Amino acid sequence: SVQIVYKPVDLSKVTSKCGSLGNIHHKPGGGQVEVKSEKLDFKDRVQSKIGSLDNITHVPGGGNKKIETHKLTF
Amino acid sequence: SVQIVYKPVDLSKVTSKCGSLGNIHHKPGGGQVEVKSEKLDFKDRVQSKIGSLDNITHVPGGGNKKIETHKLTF
Amino acid sequence: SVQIVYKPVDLSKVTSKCGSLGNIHHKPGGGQVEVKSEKLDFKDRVQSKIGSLDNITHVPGGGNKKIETHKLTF
Amino acid sequence: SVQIVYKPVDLSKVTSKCGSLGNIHHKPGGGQVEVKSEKLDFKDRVQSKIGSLDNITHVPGGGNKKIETHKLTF
Amino acid sequence: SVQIVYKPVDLSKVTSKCGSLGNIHHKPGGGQVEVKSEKLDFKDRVQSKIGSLDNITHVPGGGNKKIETHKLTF
Amino acid sequence: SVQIVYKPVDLSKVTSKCGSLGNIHHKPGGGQVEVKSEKLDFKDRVQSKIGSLDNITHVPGGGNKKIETHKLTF
Repeated sequence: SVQIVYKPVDLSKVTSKCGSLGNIHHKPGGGQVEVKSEKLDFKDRVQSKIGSLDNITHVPGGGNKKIETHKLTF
Repeated sequence: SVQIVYKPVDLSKVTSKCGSLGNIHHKPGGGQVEVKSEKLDFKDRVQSKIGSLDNITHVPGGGNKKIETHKLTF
Repeated sequence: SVQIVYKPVDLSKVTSKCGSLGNIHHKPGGGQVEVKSEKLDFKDRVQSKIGSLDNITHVPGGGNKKIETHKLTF
Repeated sequence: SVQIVYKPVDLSKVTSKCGSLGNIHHKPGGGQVEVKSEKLDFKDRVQSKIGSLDNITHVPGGGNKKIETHKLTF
Repeated sequence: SVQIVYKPVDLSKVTSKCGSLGNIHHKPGGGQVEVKSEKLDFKDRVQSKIGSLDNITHVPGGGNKKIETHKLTF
Repeated sequence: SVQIVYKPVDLSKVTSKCGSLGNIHHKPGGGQVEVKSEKLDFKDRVQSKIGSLDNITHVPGGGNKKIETHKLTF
């Protein structure tokens, strides 16, 4: 006979406590771009991007993360 | 017989306490770009990216992470 | 007869405490780029990147990490 | 008096047996070419061929040639 | 008086047996080429070929040639 | 008086047996060729070839050649 009994337990206090968050990006950017091309002749899937500025700003008022995974296999 | 009994137990406090925060990027950037290209002849999948300022500003008011995993196998 | 009894127990306080955080990046960047290119003939998958200020800024108000893993196998 | 009697026989079994016969040509790459030729001044007959990638792929389910030759002469 | 009585015989079993016969060519890269030729001045018949990758793949399920020759002569 | 009676016989078994027969050519490389040439002044018949990678892959499920020759002569 085979038996499995499986009971994972968590009590977690994953937290943050911020008294005053803040962020500024003051007068960023600038810069010319040129791209010039001839007979580029791609033979499979392409992606491009072009530009003076990219600005991924990501500012959570607390941004905590919890990740878990339970498996079993006979 | 094959008995298995499995119980993980966690009590956790995973925290950040932060009396103030701040983040200033001030006049970042500038810079010209040129790309000149000829007879390039790519033969599998391409990604390109071209540009003067690429800012990425990830700034949580606490950004704590808990990552866990449980397995079993025969 | 086989028996396994498996009980890991944790009480943890993985934490941080900051009186006042702060970050400044002040007038960063500048710098021309040129990429002239000719007769390159790439036979397989390509990533290119070109640019004048590539700023990944990552500033959590405490950024604690806990990483955990439980196994069993026959 | 002269006579020729010529009575050849051949009964030969000439065979092959196979299973899962095949080919693969995953991504033949060829390449870039250039033929900046000048003042070549050919005084007699020419044949030419130019290209990135030239292929022959020949796959008979048996190539079992039987080839013969017979003569008589005074 | 003269006579010839020529009576050759052949019974030959010629065979092969196979299973899972095959090929792989996987990403044959070839290459860049260049033929900057000048004033070549050929006084007689020419044949030429240029190119990055040249391939012959040849895969008979059997190649079992039987080849013969017979003569007679006064 | 003359006579020739000529009675050759052949009974030959000629075989091969195989399993999982085949070839692999994984990433053949070739190269960055160049043939700059000048004032060559050929006085005679020519044949030429140029390229980065030249391949033959010949893979019979059997190669079992039987090759023969017969004569008669006064």
